[PDB]
Amino acid sequence: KELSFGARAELPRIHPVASKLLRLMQKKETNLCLSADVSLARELLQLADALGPSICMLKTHVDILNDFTLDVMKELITLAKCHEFLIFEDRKFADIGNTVKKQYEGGIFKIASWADLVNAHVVPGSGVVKGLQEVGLPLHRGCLLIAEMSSTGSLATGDYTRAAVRMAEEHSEFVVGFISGSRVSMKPEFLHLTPGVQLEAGGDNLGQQYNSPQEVIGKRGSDIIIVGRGIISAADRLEAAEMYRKAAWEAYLSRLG
Amino acid sequence: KELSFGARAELPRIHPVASKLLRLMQKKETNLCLSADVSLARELLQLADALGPSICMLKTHVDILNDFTLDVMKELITLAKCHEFLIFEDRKFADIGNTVKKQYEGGIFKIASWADLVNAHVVPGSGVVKGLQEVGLPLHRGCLLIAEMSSTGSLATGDYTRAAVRMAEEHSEFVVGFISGSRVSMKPEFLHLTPGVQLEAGGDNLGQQYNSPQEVIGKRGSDIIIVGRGIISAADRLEAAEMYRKAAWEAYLSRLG
Ligand SMILES: O=c1cc(O)n([C@@H]2O[C@H](COP(=O)(O)O)[C@@H](O)[C@H]2O)c(=O)[nH]1
Ligand SMILES: O=c1cc(O)n([C@@H]2O[C@H](COP(=O)(O)O)[C@@H](O)[C@H]2O)c(=O)[nH]1
Repeated sequence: KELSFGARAELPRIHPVASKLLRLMQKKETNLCLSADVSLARELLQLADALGPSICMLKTHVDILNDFTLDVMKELITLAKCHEFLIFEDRKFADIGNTVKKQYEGGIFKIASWADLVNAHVVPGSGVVKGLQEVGLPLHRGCLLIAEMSSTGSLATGDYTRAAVRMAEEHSEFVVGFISGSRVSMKPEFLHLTPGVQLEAGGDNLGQQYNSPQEVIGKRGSDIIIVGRGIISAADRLEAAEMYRKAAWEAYLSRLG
Repeated sequence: KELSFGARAELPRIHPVASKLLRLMQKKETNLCLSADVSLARELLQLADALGPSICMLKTHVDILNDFTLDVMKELITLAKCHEFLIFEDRKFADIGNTVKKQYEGGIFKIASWADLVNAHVVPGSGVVKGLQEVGLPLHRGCLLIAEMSSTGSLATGDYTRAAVRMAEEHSEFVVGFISGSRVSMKPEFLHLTPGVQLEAGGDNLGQQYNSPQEVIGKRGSDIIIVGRGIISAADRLEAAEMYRKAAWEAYLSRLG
C-alpha cells in the first residue's frame, strides 16, 4: 500500500533532503520539477520567481548559462527559500571517483555549495557515488542515480537498471532516488523523478521521446515530473507550469486512493 | 596485419583530426596523452609547455580549473601549436542530444571553440552523438566514445561495449575512436585511448585500477595511454612523462614488427 508524500517524509530511513522535498511537495500540492533549460541568468531568475510557487524543484544545467556567476546562484537560493523548492544541478557525473569529487566541489561552478541535489550515471561503477559522497555528506546534500533514460536507443535498461538500484540501496546515506521512466525500486524511501514529459505526444529531432504526466505518474508509478520545453517554450510559462502541476498532482492523488 | 601510425594517418576513411593526431604521434615518437588533472591555470600551462614535446595529446577537465578563463585556453592553444599536440576536453557528455549540443557550444566554457576532441558516454543512445555533431562537424572537431572504463564495478562491458562500437561505426564522420581498456574495434581508422595506466601495480581509494603501458598497448592492443597522477604526482614531471612516453612507444613498436 502507497503512502502520501507527507507520510513518506517521516519514514525511518528517509534522507533529510528527501524529507524536506516530500514535505514541501505535500504542503504546496506540487510534484513538478521545472527543467529551467535557458542560457540567460535573468530568464532563469524570472522563471524561478514566477514559477517558484508551482514547483517542488528547479533543475539547472549551469554549464549552459552564458552569464553564470556564483552571485546568480545566491539569488536563485533566495528564491528557492522564499518559494520553497529544491535546487537540482543536472550535472550527470559519470567519471571515476577521484575526478567527480573535484568536479562536484571545485572549479568555477562550486556545484556543491548551492545544489541541494545532483545526479550521476552508474556506468563507472560505485566509485562515482563514493567520490561524490566525500564532498556531499559533509554538506548534507543528496544524489539521484540515473536508472533509465527517456531517449531513443538508451542503454539504461535490464541489468544496467537493476545495477543502479543496487548502487542506490547500498549508498542510502547519500542517494535519495532515481532519474527513471518508471518506478524501479519498491522502497518508498526513494524518490522517482521522470523527464521526457509532455502533455501532447511527440519527441524532438535529437532522440527525445515524450510521455504524459498521467502515463508517467499514474500508470508507471513515478513521483515527480521533470518538464523543460513543455513549459519554457510556451508563451505563458506560469499557466503552462500550472497545467503540468495539476496533471501530475491529480495523477498522484488517483494512484494513492 | 598492423599499420604504423604514419600509415593509419593516410587511410581512406580516416577523420581529419585523427590524421593530424596520427602524424604528430609518428613525427614525435609519442603515444602519451597527459591527463593534466590540476586546479591551477599556471600549473596547467607550465605542464603543457614543459611536457608538450613528450605528448601527443593534453587531456583537460576544465571544470576543475579554479581560475578558468577563455584566455587560459588561448594560451594552451598556443602551446598546443608550438609543441604539436591535440587538446582533449574530458567532458563525458552523457545527456540527451538537445542538451549536449548546448553544453558543447555554450555556457562559460565554450568547449567547442578550443577542444580538438571531446568524449561522450553512449548510455543516452545515439542522440548524444547526433547532438554533439551539430556543433562539432561545422567546427571540424572529433569525438571519442567511452566503450569501457578502468574503474571497479564499471558497467561498460559486454553488449554495452558492442553498442559503443556500433555507434562509432555509424557516426564515423565525427567519432574518431574510443576510450577503452583494450582494442574494441578491428577497424584501423579508429583510435583506442586507455586510461587507468601506471608503471607500478595498484589503484586508488575511490575505485581506480591501474595497468602498465606494456599490458595496455602491447598485450591489449590500445594505441595511446592516458596518465594523470603517475606523472602529475611525481617530483620531476618531465622525467615521468619521458618514462611513460618511452614505455608506450616501445610497446607500440614491439606489437608492430
Ligand atoms: O532520460 C533523461 C534524463 C534527463 O536528465 N533529461 C533531461 O531532462 C530535460 C528534458 O527536457 P525537455 O522537457 O525540454 O525535453 C533536459 O534538461 C534533459 O537534459 C532527459 O530529458 N532525459
Ligand atoms: O575509464 C576511465 C575513463 C577516464 O576518462 N578516466 C580519466 O583518466 C584520468 C585517470 O587519471 P589517473 O592516471 O590520475 O588515475 C582521470 O582524468 C579520469 O577522469 C579514467 O581514469 N578511467
